[PDB]
Amino acid sequence: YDKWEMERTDITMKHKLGGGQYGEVYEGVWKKYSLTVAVKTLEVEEFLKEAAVMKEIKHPNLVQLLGVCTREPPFYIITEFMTYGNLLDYLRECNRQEVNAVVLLYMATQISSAMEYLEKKNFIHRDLAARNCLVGENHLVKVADFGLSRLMTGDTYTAHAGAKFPIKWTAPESLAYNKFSIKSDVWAFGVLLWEIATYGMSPYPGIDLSQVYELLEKDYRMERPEGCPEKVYELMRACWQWNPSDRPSFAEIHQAFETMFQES
Amino acid sequence: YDKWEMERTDITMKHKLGGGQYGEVYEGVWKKYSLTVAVKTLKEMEVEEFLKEAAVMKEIKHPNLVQLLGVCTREPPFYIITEFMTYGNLLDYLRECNRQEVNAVVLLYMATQISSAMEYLEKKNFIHRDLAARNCLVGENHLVKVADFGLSRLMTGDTYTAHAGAKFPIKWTAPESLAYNKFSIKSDVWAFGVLLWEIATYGMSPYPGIDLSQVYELLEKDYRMERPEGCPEKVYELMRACWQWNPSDRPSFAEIHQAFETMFQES
Ligand SMILES: COc1ccc(OS(=O)(=O)F)cc1-c1c[nH]c2ncc(-c3cncc(C(=O)N(C)C)c3)cc12
Ligand SMILES: COc1ccc(OS(=O)(=O)F)cc1-c1c[nH]c2ncc(-c3cncc(C(=O)N(C)C)c3)cc12
Repeated sequence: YDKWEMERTDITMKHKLGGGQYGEVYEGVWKKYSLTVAVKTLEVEEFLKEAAVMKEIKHPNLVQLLGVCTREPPFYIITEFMTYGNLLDYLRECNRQEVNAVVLLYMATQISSAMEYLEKKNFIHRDLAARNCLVGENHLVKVADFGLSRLMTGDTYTAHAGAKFPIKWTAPESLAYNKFSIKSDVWAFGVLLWEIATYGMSPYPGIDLSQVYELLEKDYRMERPEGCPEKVYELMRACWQWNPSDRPSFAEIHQAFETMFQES
Repeated sequence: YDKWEMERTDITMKHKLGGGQYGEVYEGVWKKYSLTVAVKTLKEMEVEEFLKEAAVMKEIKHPNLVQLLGVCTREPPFYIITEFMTYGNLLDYLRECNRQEVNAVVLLYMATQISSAMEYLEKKNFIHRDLAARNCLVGENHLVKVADFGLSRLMTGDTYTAHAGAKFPIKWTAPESLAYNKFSIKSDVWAFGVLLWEIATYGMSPYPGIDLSQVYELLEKDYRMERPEGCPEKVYELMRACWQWNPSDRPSFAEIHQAFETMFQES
């Protein structure tokens, strides 16, 4: 924890990144290494808890923590900077000849690797979506990891009373009972697969949010996107099983995508 | 897992190979067979891409492509184990050889072997994308094999578009690749032409003294490297054919290999 502490003065703050969609997150420069970094600034105990979790996280496809300023306010969380920004904008703007089917498989394989790691370490993500995935050089993809929750005892994590979720990415049991688990992360992953497959289209386009839960209850599911391989869509549908115990594990998901990626 | 998986303990590592120019590649011993092998390991290339390269190598079977022997992919550190080519890379080999031994007939033999490998990749819908003397390896009696880590699956005749910001070895790179990041078996043919030039000059650097930033401009105006000293006109014609501006005007590797086999046999 102390090894993570840095002086705030080591960093030159720049502009807020991502058009402000992530709140107080700024592009910054670590002067010593001339290294571009991402800096989130400051809710205190939650903030410190999240920094503490990020200290324990070590995976090639999870955003890597570089430093922390938790001695005095303003508080800082310093992480690596992903040059190509968030996956949603990236998909929307890319050359699809370059970012073709094999690359889409590659992205899914990387993300599922990160989630398999979290699954094993008894963490849950709770905000898996393309907007929260980042892209680096050579189609490298990493998942943003501020907000991970640790499962202290059971498989299920209960969100704070009155918490609001992104409805279109949120599993039915999470919508209904504010219960989250690695299986609700698997549901969100299914939606993320749909985002990838459509090069960043909005899920359930044109559908009333008030109807989403009931539609899901009565077995409505997004149709296979144009050009999406049938095996990928099968995985998508598996992720969207109504009963969480019927959804595949991230280990299974990652194995399947790894196989498809390697055969491509 | 499959027949390819082996225990890490089957292998004893020695020193890093090739002066480190190929990264984390080591000479090693497969203890069971007292066999010297080459081992590529992963310290920190993305993992999934590494594993995919191993997967592709499992499918490769040709006398002039480096043969995969085994793989360690259960747990880190990951290994790709292949046969070891005693004389190292073709570039240094050509530079350091006794040219009375590595004479004209041997140069033809080398081109024939390499073109055989590329004809095989062409048939099997793979592209190499980094053909050059530095990526060919030499064994006893002038045996040559093409290094095949990095192969990509691509239906022969289709185009692969490289990632934005990718940096290429400019002097080996086809004009459509330089300009538009487009690669195909035909860009491999272009690079093969440059490799032929490397062979004919015994490992000279191509486009000597020419500013890299101008190479593309020159190629546009139909500048091409001159015939190397001692290079037979037929071989130079093949070279020039490999460097046609339009990829579809370049010969196939089947055609190239047939031409070299004929020349080697007529020697
Ligand atoms: C979703 O990305 C993040 C969300 C929260 C966050 O706070 S944390 O430090 O406590 F984790 C950090 C990030 C984040 C870590 N590294 C990052 N690298 C790049 C970006 C980013 C996302 N979207 C757009 C931009 C951008 O404006 N450019 C690339 C120009 C940049 C965003 C991040
Ligand atoms: C281009 O050579 C390789 C590159 C990558 C690689 O990884 S892997 O996934 O395909 F295994 C393996 C090789 C490789 C396979 N067999 C080989 N045999 C010899 C050499 C080599 C190249 N250059 C110099 C040396 C050397 O230092 N000596 C022979 C002393 C040895 C290099 C190799």
